[PDB]
Amino acid sequence: MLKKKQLTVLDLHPGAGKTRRVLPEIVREAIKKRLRTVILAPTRVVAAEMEEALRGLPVRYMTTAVNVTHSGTEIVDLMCHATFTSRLLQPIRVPNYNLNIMDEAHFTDPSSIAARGYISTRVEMGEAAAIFMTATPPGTRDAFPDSNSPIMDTEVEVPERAWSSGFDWVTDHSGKTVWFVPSVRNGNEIAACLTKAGKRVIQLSRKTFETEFQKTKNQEWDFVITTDISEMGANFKADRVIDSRRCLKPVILDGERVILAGPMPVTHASAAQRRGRIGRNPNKPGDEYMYGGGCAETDEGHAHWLEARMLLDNIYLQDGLIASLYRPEADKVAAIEGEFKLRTEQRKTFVELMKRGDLPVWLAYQVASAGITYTDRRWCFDGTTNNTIMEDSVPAEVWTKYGEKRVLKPRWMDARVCSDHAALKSFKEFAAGKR
Ligand SMILES: CC(=O)c1cccc(NC(=O)N2CCOCC2)c1
Repeated sequence: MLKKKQLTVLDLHPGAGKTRRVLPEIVREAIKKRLRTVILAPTRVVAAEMEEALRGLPVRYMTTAVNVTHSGTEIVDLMCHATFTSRLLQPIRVPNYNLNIMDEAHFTDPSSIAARGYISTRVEMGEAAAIFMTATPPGTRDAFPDSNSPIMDTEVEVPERAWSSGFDWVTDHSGKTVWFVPSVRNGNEIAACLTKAGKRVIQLSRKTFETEFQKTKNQEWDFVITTDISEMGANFKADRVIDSRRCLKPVILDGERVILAGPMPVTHASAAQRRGRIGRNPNKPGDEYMYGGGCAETDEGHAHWLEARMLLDNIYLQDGLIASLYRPEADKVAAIEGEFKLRTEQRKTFVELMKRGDLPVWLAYQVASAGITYTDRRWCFDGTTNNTIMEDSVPAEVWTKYGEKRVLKPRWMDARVCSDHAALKSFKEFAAGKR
């Protein structure tokens, strides 16, 4: 695998040992061959699991998720997918790694897609080797891959709202269930219904994942209600997955606004990763996968691939050259390589709106490309009446940095800034000048 100009897809089935058995063998061989190596974890939770798998090997943990005193002599670096892309975008030297290892390489967040595009372009240039570790590479069509033990697959109507009757099988179960929902708001309603029925529920989403995931180890629970973030190498001691088989799709309308379309079917890759949370113990056959819909290739036209192009257009590669998306995922967007390349000061603004502003890539791009500076929040208030953000069926209001109460009416509307109470709270703080 370790030869320059090689990209290997390590596509062993979920639970086959890619992280705990194969990765340490790859790292030992890379160190023997003096390959400057990066290992990319999708989440801080996976970063910590990797430290355990790699313990004693000379690896530099570029993450506060691990508390280890480093020698200063490591040639292997470990960081999150997002950290890799972030450092490429910033005016910081990222080593030209000889070997690029991406764990949970199916991750479809924009920074992960961009990282794959940059890495696969360096490999195509003859500059580097790469290993993408995933059971479900891009365009996989198999929702039911092999497992460590047999899975009971059942197509069944799955509730997406509170229920009073007609789903006894949900609550009649005595084991532990991981339940994939399409949104935080949908999980909140199901979680409340289960809580009312006497169940112990933990909810996981991107913003809460590290903190709340620890509760799955520290407390007894009956259900984990999770969004798609638990597709990325989250492991549970569970005997059932309930899968809505639904997700939200960010869609850019008319180059002008982003909506969260759906819920709509998941991809085959997502369905396989959701299912792959169970059947992992060869000694515990008959784990259950209850699924409530079909699969479809809903990554086609999904904003994350256009956002990945916005990131890659703003990463230096060589002179004016621009990294391509990884070939198998390159048709998911209609985009011209370089169309989103920003001049130096607008690029800095773009980066800060993502890094400090915590804005979605698309929205950060609209603001930066309009020639607005990072601290200028006038655009949060001067949109059309139809861009009014609503909070409990009334227009959201904030005090501006000038001390004026105004309706939140952003010039560019991206549904991700108000997808749930926590998102809208964060965006209100942004509009107010509080970060
Ligand atoms: C984003 C982030 O957390 C980050 C970013 C850059 C560097 C590091 N830390 C290191 O380079 N390590 C670990 C600490 O002490 C020895 C060297 C962490």
